[PDB]
Amino acid sequence: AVVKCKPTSPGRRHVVKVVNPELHKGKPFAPLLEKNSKSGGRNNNGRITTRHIGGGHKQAYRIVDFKRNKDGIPAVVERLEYDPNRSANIALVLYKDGERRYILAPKGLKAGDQIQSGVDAAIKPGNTLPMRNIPVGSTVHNVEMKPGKGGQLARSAGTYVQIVARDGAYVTLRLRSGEMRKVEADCRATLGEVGNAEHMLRVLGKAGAARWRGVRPTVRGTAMNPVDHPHGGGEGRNFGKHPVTPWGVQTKGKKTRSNKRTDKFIVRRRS
Amino acid sequence: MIREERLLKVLRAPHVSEKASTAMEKSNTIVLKVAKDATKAEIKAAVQKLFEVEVEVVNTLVVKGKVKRHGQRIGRRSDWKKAYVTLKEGQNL
Amino acid sequence: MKRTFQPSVLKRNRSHGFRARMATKNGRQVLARRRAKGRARLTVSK
RNA sequence: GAGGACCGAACCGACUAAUGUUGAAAAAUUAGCGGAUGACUUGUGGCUGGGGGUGAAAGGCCAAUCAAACCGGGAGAUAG
RNA sequence: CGCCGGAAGACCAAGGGUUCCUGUCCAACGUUAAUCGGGGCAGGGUGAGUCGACCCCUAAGGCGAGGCCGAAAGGCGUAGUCGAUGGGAAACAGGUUAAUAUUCCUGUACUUGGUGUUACUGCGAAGGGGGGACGGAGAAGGCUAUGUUGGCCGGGCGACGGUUGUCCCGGUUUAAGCGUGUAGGCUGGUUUUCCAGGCAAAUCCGGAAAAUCAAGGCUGAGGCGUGAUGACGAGGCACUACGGUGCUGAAGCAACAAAUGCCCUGCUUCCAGGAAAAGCCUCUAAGCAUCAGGUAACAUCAAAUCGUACCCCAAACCGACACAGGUGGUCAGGUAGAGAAUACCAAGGCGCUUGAGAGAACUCGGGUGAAGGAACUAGGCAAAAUGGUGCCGUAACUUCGGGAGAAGGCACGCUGAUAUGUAGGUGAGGUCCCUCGCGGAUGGAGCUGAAAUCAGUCGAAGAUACCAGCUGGCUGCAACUGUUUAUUAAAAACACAGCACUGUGCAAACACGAAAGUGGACGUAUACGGUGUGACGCCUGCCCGGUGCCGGAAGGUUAAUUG
Ligand SMILES: [Mg+2]
Ligand SMILES: [Mg+2]
Ligand SMILES: [Mg+2]
Ligand SMILES: [Mg+2]
Ligand SMILES: [Mg+2]
Ligand SMILES: [Mg+2]
Ligand SMILES: [Mg+2]
Ligand SMILES: [Mg+2]
Ligand SMILES: [Mg+2]
Ligand SMILES: [Mg+2]
Ligand SMILES: [Mg+2]
Ligand SMILES: [Mg+2]
Ligand SMILES: [Mg+2]
Ligand SMILES: [Mg+2]
Ligand SMILES: [Mg+2]
Ligand SMILES: [Mg+2]
Ligand SMILES: [Mg+2]
Ligand SMILES: [Mg+2]
Ligand SMILES: [Mg+2]
Ligand SMILES: [Mg+2]
Ligand SMILES: [Mg+2]
Ligand SMILES: [Mg+2]
Ligand SMILES: [Mg+2]
Ligand SMILES: [Mg+2]
Ligand SMILES: [Mg+2]
Ligand SMILES: [Mg+2]
Ligand SMILES: [Mg+2]
Ligand SMILES: [Mg+2]
Ligand SMILES: [Mg+2]
Ligand SMILES: [Mg+2]
Ligand SMILES: [Mg+2]
Ligand SMILES: [Mg+2]
Ligand SMILES: [Mg+2]
Ligand SMILES: [Mg+2]
Ligand SMILES: [Mg+2]
Ligand SMILES: [Mg+2]
Ligand SMILES: [Mg+2]
Ligand SMILES: [Mg+2]
Ligand SMILES: [Mg+2]
Ligand SMILES: [Mg+2]
Ligand SMILES: [Mg+2]
Ligand SMILES: [Mg+2]
Ligand SMILES: [Mg+2]
Ligand SMILES: [Mg+2]
Ligand SMILES: [Mg+2]
Ligand SMILES: [Mg+2]
Ligand SMILES: [Mg+2]
Ligand SMILES: [Mg+2]
Ligand SMILES: [Mg+2]
Ligand SMILES: [Mg+2]
Ligand SMILES: [Mg+2]
Repeated sequence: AVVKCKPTSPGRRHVVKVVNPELHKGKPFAPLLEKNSKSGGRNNNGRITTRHIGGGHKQAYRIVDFKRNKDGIPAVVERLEYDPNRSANIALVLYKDGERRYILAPKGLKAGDQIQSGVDAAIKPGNTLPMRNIPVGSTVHNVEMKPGKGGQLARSAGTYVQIVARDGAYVTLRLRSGEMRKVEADCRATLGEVGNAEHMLRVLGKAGAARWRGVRPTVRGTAMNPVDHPHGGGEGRNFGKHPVTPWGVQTKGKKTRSNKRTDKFIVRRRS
Repeated sequence: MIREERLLKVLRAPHVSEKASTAMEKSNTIVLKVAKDATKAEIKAAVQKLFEVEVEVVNTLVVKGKVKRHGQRIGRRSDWKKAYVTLKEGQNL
Repeated sequence: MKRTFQPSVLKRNRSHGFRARMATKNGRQVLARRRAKGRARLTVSK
C-alpha cells in the first residue's frame, strides 16, 4: 500500500512510502546469496567513471534465475521477498524435485501459486515459454534477446512487453520505451507483468533518503568555475551557452546512439 | 640428537650479577650468556652434557645492546641472548 | 593541531621500503642512483 | 516507541568578543556559540597522481606547497 | 598548606628506543642555583605450551604462471598467491625484585598435537551439505561489577564544654577451573518408504508420503557447591643497616541499592534489507580393505621462534623547544545531582625549573557602584540580565505536526504530625503442595523508601553556592536538517527531496583507457546518464526571425578517388 507519513518532522513531511504486508519478514535464503561489494563508481583504474555513486547501505546479492530453463517441473511459490538490488520484488519458488530458486515476482503472484516453464506450460502469469508458443498480443516480461541467454527486457518494477506481431522466425515487441523491436521467436518470456507497480509512487522525502541508496549529490555545472565545467562561471548567475555534458557534448536533444550492428532489429525508434 | 660440535658453541659465558646470584641460591637456577641463535632445546642438551647436571627447564630472553658514545662517535653494543636454566633440586655447580 | 607526519612503520615500509622499491623499474633506478651517490642508507628501515 | 525530532556532556565543529600578533602556538587561549541516532563521528588498512586526481563547487584540497604539487634534469632558459 | 580526581589517577595500542633501576659526576644540557634530572660515565634490568606476534583463514586491495593487449618500458587479468582493521585451541589467584612477571615461585588448572598400549571399528576430498554468519532502533526482565547500612571482629574513651553509647576509627577479601543446568531464548520429536534437486555419488542436505509420540534437543547470565583445614587479612610483636626485614594474626556475615557491564550473536520492530573464508560437524567418490584409518581409555612426549624494560592528554609520540596545540581504546569510588554536567573529596598523583620586594601611570583578567538607563555606538559590540522542578496558563498564524518552554504566574529551607517511615519496592521465617528442585503457592519478619497535606519555625533572601533559556513585535532571503573558502568570507553561496527536458533497447548511452578491458551493473526504460530548476501552495503567458538541436530529401554546391 501507498501511505503518507505524518509531518512530525520537516524531513518526514513529504515522505511517501510503499508498504507490502506480504513481503517476507525474515532473513533471505542463504544458499542463494553472494557478496556484492560497492564500487563508488570507480573502475579498475581507480578513477571515477560514473559520478554521484557512493555510500549507501550494505547489500547482499540475490542470485535471481533469469534463464528459467528448468522445464517440465512444476514449482510453487513459498514467499515474496524484498530484494535491495532491484526495484522489483522476488519470489522464492520450490520445484517438485526439491530445488529452490529466486524469480522476479510478477503482478498478482502470491504464496501458494504454481508456475511452470517449457513449451507445454499453461498460459498464465508466472509461466515461461518460448515466444513462438505465446499468443500474439499477450503481455510478457523478463524477455530474452538471444535464445538461452536469460531475460534482459522488462525486468524493472511494473514493466512489461506486449508481442504485437509474429512472422517467420521473429516476433515484434513493443518495449516500455515505446520502441518496436524484432526478437527471434526461440527467445523465452514470462507471462504477465512485473509486480510492485506502485514502486514509482514512493517519495524519498529528504536528502538522506537518497544517500541510503548510494547516490551522492549532483553539483550543477553552472555552479562551477570555467576550468571545471563548460557551463563555467560568470559574475552572478550567467549561462549564455548551449547546454552540454561535462565533456562538451550537447545534451538536451542530440542523439547519441551509434550502433549499426543492431539497427536491423529496430523496427521503429521510440518517440 | 644434537651434535656435540654444535653443543660446544652455544654456551658463551656464565652471567654474573646480583640477580643471577640470588636466582642461584633461591631457585637453583643458573644464568648464562648463550649463542644468539641458540634454542631452548640446544641450551638444555648442552648444559646436561657439558656441566653434567640435570636440567628442568630453560627460559631465554634477548638483551638489546646499548647505544654508547665513544668520545665523539656513537656506537652500539651487540645484542646477546640470556638463558635462565633451572636445574633439578638435588644438583650443584 | 594535527601535523602532517603521523608515523606508522607499516605504511612507511609499504610505501618506501626496500621491497617496494624493487617492485618497479623506477624504484630500482632510485636504488641505483643512491648506490651511485654512495648513500649509507638506501631505503627506510630499522 | 517513529524522527537527517527537542534540551544537553563526551565527541565533531568554529558564530562573536577580548587576549596574543619578535605569540605558550607558522591559526591558539579564555568566555560564550552550532551539531550532538546521523547527509553523524572515529581507528586501522587500501585506492585515485599533476593539465592529472578529488571536490554537497570555495579555484577548494592534493605533506605548513596549488589559476596547475614536489624533486632532479634541459639549464648558465630568456631578461631591449 | 594548596591543586587534579570521566584526571593533572590507573592500563593498553600506536609511535619512540634504554628515557627504566643502582652507583657516581655537575663542564655542557635544564630559560636561575642545583648536591637534583628524562644530562655525563659505569654497572644492572625485559624469563611465557595459555598474553601478543608468528601461525591457519579470508575483506578491501596488491601481485600475478599461462593468457589477452600494447612502439619499447609496460597495461589488464585467470589459476593462484599475498593482504587485518575481522574469524580461528588453551590460566587463574597469591607471593616475590632496586628494576620483570597471567612469563619467576607457591597452589590449583586447561589446550592442541606426536608416539605407545588396549578395546571397538568403514575409513577416505581440491568434492556435497551444515555451521561459522553478521543491520538499525527500541523495550524491560533477570543478574553481576560496585556501593551503602547493619551485624561481626580489633582498637579507642579524647589538648576545650560533652562523649560506656542510638558513640568514634579500621577490617569484614578470596580467582580460573570442576560439578550443578537456573532466570530466560530457540526448536515439535522419532521411525519407515520414495524422489527429474545439491555437476558423479551420498546413509548427508532438500523434497514427497506415511506411522507414531508428545516431550525431546540445543543455548544460557547468574546463583550454589567445590577450589579453600588454603591464601589474604586489621593489627600486634620483633629487629632494624632505620629504608625496611622477620614472626604472628581476629572477624571474614546479612540486607538493601545497582549499572552504559553480562544474559543478548536474544526478544520486539523497522527499511535503507544488513562481509568472506577457514577451524568445526556431517556426506560420500576415487581409493583402501589383513592393512590402513577412525572412535574410546590409559601412558608418555612435545608446544619452537620473536616481543615483554620504560613513556602514552606526554618533558620520552606528532608539533625545530622539557612548546598552554594534536593523539585511538580500556578502567569509572563517596556526598549532592537527571547526569560521564557541576561542586567538594577517596584511591592515586601533583604545586606546572627563576625568585625576592614594592603596592605609581598604564595594560591584562576580575569584583562593586550613587542618580540616570542605550543618552554609547556603524550596530546594545561587550557586559548585565534570564536560567531548575512541579502545577496553572498560553496569541496571531498554520502544511494541523506545530507555533510552545509562547507569553505570564504560583509553590520551593528546616522540624513535627498524618505514618514511633506512609504509598511503593524488596522479601526472611513459617505453612501447604509438588510429577522434588536453583520447584510452586501462601505467608509476611526485616530492609529500603518517594511524594503529598497540615502545623510549627529561622533568615533580607530556601531552584540560596557551582550549575542553569532573555522575551516579544514587523520584515528581506533561503523551505527545512546538512555542506563550504585547513589559515581574514558559514552566507542569500553549494547540496537537497520534488519538478521538467533530453539521451539511452543492453556488447546501452556515458566515462577511464593508444588497446585489452573496467565502471555504468551482476542493473534493463517504474532503469541509467546528462542538464536546468529547487519542499509545499497558486501558477508558469507571447516569439522558431538569430544561434543550437531534431527531421527532410528533391535540387544546387562539394573530398579522396577516377583519368
Ligand atoms: Mg537532482
Ligand atoms: Mg563560485
Ligand atoms: Mg571551458
Ligand atoms: Mg547579472
Ligand atoms: Mg616455566
Ligand atoms: Mg620469551
Ligand atoms: Mg602511503
Ligand atoms: Mg537532531
Ligand atoms: Mg543539542
Ligand atoms: Mg571554546
Ligand atoms: Mg538541534
Ligand atoms: Mg571566483
Ligand atoms: Mg597545504
Ligand atoms: Mg638549452
Ligand atoms: Mg640565469
Ligand atoms: Mg642515554
Ligand atoms: Mg630515573
Ligand atoms: Mg645552569
Ligand atoms: Mg640519565
Ligand atoms: Mg607473464
Ligand atoms: Mg594484475
Ligand atoms: Mg593467506
Ligand atoms: Mg614497572
Ligand atoms: Mg564447507
Ligand atoms: Mg553484589
Ligand atoms: Mg574533647
Ligand atoms: Mg574534655
Ligand atoms: Mg528454562
Ligand atoms: Mg613484561
Ligand atoms: Mg611492563
Ligand atoms: Mg600509561
Ligand atoms: Mg595522564
Ligand atoms: Mg605538551
Ligand atoms: Mg579525537
Ligand atoms: Mg568534571
Ligand atoms: Mg594593581
Ligand atoms: Mg550605577
Ligand atoms: Mg542604583
Ligand atoms: Mg528602566
Ligand atoms: Mg543613539
Ligand atoms: Mg552619538
Ligand atoms: Mg552580546
Ligand atoms: Mg555574563
Ligand atoms: Mg507553613
Ligand atoms: Mg528591504
Ligand atoms: Mg538554508
Ligand atoms: Mg544549519
Ligand atoms: Mg577562512
Ligand atoms: Mg569564519
Ligand atoms: Mg516560459
Ligand atoms: Mg540535417
